[PDB]
Amino acid sequence: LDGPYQPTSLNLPVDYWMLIAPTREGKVAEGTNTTDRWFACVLVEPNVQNTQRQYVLDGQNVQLHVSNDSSTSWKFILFIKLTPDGTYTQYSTLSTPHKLCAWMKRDNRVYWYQGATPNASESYYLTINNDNSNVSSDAEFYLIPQSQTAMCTQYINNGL
Ligand SMILES: CC(=O)N[C@H]1[C@@H](O[C@H]2[C@@H](O)[C@@H](CO)O[C@H](O)[C@@H]2O[C@@H]2O[C@@H](C)[C@@H](O)[C@@H](O)[C@@H]2O)O[C@H](CO)[C@H](O)[C@@H]1O
Repeated sequence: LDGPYQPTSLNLPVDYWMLIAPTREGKVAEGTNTTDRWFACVLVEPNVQNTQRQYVLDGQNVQLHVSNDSSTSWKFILFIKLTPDGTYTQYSTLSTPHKLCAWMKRDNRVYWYQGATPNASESYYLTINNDNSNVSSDAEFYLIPQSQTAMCTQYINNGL
């Protein structure tokens, strides 16, 4: 567990989980290959009835629909658009009272933990084909090597 790192932008090295620790509901982080994937994760607090919320994604205000029917778990939602003028679309969610999410660049992909703790797992990915894909995090984060995926899984499901 290398960190915390302060919010920043980076060419996230391949084969590291970026375990992100946001402070509260809102945008958490964005990333892109600049070609055909612009992705973002947002965090929704417990007890949110279906609604639109405004996020600044790719520099622009976007109204996205969110909900969280848990009274204890936060919900991370992973949104992806495929072109600059496209639509950010929900692909995956992670429900967790421990407030942590993680993604990793590996195998020409970005892997992402999804499901509901305490058996969330790294079962979603998108294809990026760009090992220099850039990530900008508004939150503190940690780096965990892929060799220690089992530990990242432990932290996702139980906190630090
Ligand atoms: C958004 C993105 O980059 N998608 C890739 C991705 O899509 C896969 C992947 O998300 C896995 C994760 O478990 O789930 C599916 O296999 C998904 O496949 C895509 O979506 C489904 C609904 C089908 O329409 C399928 O034909 C489609 O490929 O990886 C694939 C390669 O496996 C592509 O690279 C997508 O663009």
